[PDB]
Amino acid sequence: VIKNLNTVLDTTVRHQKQFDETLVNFETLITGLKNRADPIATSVADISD
Amino acid sequence: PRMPQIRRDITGLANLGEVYADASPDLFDGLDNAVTTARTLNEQRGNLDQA
Amino acid sequence: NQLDTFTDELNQQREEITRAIDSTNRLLNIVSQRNDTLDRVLTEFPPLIQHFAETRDLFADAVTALGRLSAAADETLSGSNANLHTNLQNLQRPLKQL
Amino acid sequence: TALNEGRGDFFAVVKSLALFVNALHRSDQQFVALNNDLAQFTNSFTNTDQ
Amino acid sequence: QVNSGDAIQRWAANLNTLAAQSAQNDEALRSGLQQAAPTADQLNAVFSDVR
Amino acid sequence: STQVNQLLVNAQTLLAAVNERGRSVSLLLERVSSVSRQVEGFVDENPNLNHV
Repeated sequence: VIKNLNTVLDTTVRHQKQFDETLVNFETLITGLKNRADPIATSVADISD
Repeated sequence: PRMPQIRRDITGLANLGEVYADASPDLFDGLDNAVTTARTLNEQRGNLDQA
Repeated sequence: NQLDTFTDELNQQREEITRAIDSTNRLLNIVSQRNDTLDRVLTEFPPLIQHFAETRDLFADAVTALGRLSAAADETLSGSNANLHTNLQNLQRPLKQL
Repeated sequence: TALNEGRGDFFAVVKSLALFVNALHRSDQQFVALNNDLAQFTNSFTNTDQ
Repeated sequence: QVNSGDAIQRWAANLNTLAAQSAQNDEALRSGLQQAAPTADQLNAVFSDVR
Repeated sequence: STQVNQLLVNAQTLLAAVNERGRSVSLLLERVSSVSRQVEGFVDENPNLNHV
């Protein structure tokens, strides 16, 4: 457990800057999509129809 | 006083570890192929935006 | 006295602690042997997610514009699917004779 | 001694996980609904093999 | 997370499947983007002509 | 952590909103492939459309 957790943690630390930025970027993207979810879902359904 | 909560946390941790270990190979194969298609998407960001 | 209580309550959960250790060991072994995929994700996905967050509004506009086109297109093509077929099948003979 | 040398790191971990759980604990039904909705949404595109 | 374990396993498997399909058609995806950039412009031009 | 929780709940909301129309969304790929094949067949089977 210690060895494998150390491996995963050092892999994450190597990209700590990107791992930190991706949370904020994903939150911004998902919030922006949620604020227009109903038109987006309506449009997807209309495209399929 | 918070020992029932500790027991709940430990049991839930064991169960969640089992579930993640059962669902992990599919997740990582999907992440490999998603890395491939994400590299493809990154190489053509301008094409996607123009589209 | 409180140490007696705490040690008894911990000892009552030794089986669950052992099971959690085994479960975490299995999950961490699987992730350790997929560390390569983990590194690839952590290198190639954050730029894609950042770009998508930058152009979320454009994606929403594209989806909504396609939906605006497709709503009218669907209502037109569903309100005329059978009448057009009937008119074509009827006009087949006049077209041939003309 | 090994624990005491890493004691500051351990308690920084404790304070950070404390913030994490204090921010995420209330929306548990939301997380269950998120998992179910994600499963359904991915099922929407895997009804056949190709 | 434990209660919805079946759901997370299902979407992990579906992510694996969709990602595999997307990666196996990488060239098709690239050509699709490359052609989708100007074909919408062509359709828009034709429609705006008969607007 | 606040960003994590907000992203999770907003993802749940967005996925629910998309899934409520789950009958037509589930057929999106099949219908787009079908219409692609129909348009390809229509164009391929009428070489004389431009002459007309």
